[PDB]
Amino acid sequence: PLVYTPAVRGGANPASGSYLLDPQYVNSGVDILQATYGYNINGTANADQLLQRDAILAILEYALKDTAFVNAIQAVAAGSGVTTPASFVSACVTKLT
Amino acid sequence: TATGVAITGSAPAASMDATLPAQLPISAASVQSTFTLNLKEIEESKEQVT
Amino acid sequence: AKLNLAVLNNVFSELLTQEINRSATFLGLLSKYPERKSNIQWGVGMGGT
Repeated sequence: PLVYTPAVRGGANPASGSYLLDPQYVNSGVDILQATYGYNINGTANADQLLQRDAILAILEYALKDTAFVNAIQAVAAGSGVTTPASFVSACVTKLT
Repeated sequence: TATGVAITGSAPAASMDATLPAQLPISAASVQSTFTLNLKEIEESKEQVT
Repeated sequence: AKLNLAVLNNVFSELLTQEINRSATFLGLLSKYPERKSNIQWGVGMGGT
């Protein structure tokens, strides 16, 4: 149940294959991002890979620009068992289940 | 119609203009008049009228 | 006319009149350009010194 569209205005599904992320300002302050995003390069998809891509662009267009998601990912990094940041990414998974 | 489609997309639906007739009839009626003069009046009014 | 009653033909005059407004006025003065590239990238300068 999710109806995401690529959030740049006139560049939703490019024929070149290189969806260019618009630059956005990430700390709510001081840092620009300037990503791109290349489409299908090791196959196409198996109908799960249309849905995981549907949320990778959701966490990258709307979430890092947001000023309340970045505070909630800050409070995970202040947990008393979060070092060597492959345990950081596995501690927020237990939050997200 | 000229809609918007993606580059790697299929062709849109069909579209074509239209022309219409008018039919404007001319056979119903006839504006007419009658006056019915006599045969003595056309002769006597050639002298009685100045 | 009972003879010429069903042997009549319709002989439309050469008077087709166009009654639609297909005018691209604002497009006709925008100083068009070609662009064979993915997207135009220019740089705007704000300031802050």
